[PDB]
Amino acid sequence: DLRLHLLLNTSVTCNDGSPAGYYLKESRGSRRWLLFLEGGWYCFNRENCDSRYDTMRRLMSSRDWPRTRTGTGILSSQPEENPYWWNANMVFIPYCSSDVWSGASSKSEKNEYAFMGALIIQEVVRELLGRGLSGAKVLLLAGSSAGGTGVLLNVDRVAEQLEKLGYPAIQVRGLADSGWFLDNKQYRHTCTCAPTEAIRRGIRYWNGVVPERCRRQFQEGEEWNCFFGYKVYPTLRSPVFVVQWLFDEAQLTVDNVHLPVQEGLRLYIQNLGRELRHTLKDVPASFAPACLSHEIIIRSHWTDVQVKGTSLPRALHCWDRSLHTPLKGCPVHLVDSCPWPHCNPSCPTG
Ligand SMILES: FC(F)(F)c1c(Cl)ccc(-n2ccnn2)c1Cl
Ligand SMILES: *[C@@H]1O[C@H](CO)[C@@H](O)[C@H](O)[C@H]1NC(C)=O
Repeated sequence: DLRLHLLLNTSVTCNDGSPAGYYLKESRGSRRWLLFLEGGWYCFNRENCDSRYDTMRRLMSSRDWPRTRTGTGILSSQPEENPYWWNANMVFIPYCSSDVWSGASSKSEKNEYAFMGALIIQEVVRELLGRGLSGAKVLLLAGSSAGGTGVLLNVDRVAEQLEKLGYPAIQVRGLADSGWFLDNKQYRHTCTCAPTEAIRRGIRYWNGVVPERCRRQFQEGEEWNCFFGYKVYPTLRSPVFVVQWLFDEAQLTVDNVHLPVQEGLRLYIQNLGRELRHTLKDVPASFAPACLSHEIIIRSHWTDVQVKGTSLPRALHCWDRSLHTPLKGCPVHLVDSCPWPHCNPSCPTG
C-alpha cells in the first residue's frame, strides 16, 4: 500500500551514494502524518561498514529497494490492525545511512560512505510539504530500534525546520520505540561492542549531529551522551511518547547477555529492568512492558501487549487526547513494575 519515492534532491543519499527515499500512502481526508524511521543497528568504521554492505545492502543502498511496501502495525490503514491512526497519511522512511539517523556527511574523496540520516529526514519532510504535508495538523515522527533513537535525535529539528519554513501550526511529536538505551556495564566485558564505546566511535565516523540543547550541555567530544534517551529526553521540547521493553533484546546484546539462569545473571537482569523503570519514572507518556523482546510498533500484532490492562494503541489514543489534567480511564504512563521477563502475561510469545 505504500509507494516508493526516491528523493528529488539526489545529493541526499544512502551510504553508497544511491538516492535515499520514502514510501508514502496518502489519506486525502486526513491532516495527520505519520513518518516512521526504520531501524537496523549501525556501522562505525570502514571494515564493519564494508561487511554490512556485503550482507545487509538494503540498509546501505536504494539500488534494490522494491517499488512498494505493505504498511503494518502502526503503519497499517486497517482499523482492525491499527486502532490508533489507521486513517493517517503513512510514510515509511528506509534506514540506509547506518548512523542511527544522526549523520550529515556526504561520500567524497575522503569518505567511502555517506552518512546522511539527519539530512534524509529533513529532505523527506521538505519534499512531503508539496504532497500534502503543508496541510497537516500533527506530524508524528515515529521509529523503532535505531529509528527510535533517531526520533529522539531529530524530532526537535523537524519542529525547528517546519517553523523556519513558515509552518508553525503543524504540531510535531515523537514516538520512540525500542530506542531508549542505558550506557551501563556489560554483564561480561568484550569492542557486542559496549553501548558507550559504540556511539563514541560512530559519531566521529558519521559526523553525527545531536539536538542543540543536549549538545550545549555535554559539549565538544561528549555528544555521544545525547544518543541515550534518559539524557537527551529532558532537553527536548516536542512531546515524545517512549515505548521500551524493560528487557530489550538489543540492550542485552550490547551488554553481552545470551539466554537456567544463576544468581549473578538473575541479579543483572533484575537490576537492568529496575534501572530502565527508574529512567522512565518522570516520562509522562510511556509504555514499558516487562518483556524480553525488541521493537513493537510496526508488528502486525502490536495491539496484543497490555500494561495494567491498557494496550499501546489505547495509550497512544489517550496521549492524543491529553494533547488537545489526567483522563479518567485513559492512561498515558504505563510502566510495568514486575521484575522478570514475561511476568506480564501479554508479552510476545516469540
Ligand atoms: F548501543 C546503544 F547505545 F545501546 C544503542 C543506541 Cl544508543 C542506539 C541504538 C541502538 N540500536 C540497537 C539496535 N539498533 N540500534 C543501540 Cl544498541
Ligand atoms: C539538497 O540537499 C542538500 C543537503 O541537505 C542541501 O544542501 C541542498 O540545499 C538541497 N538542495 C535543494 C534544491 O533543496
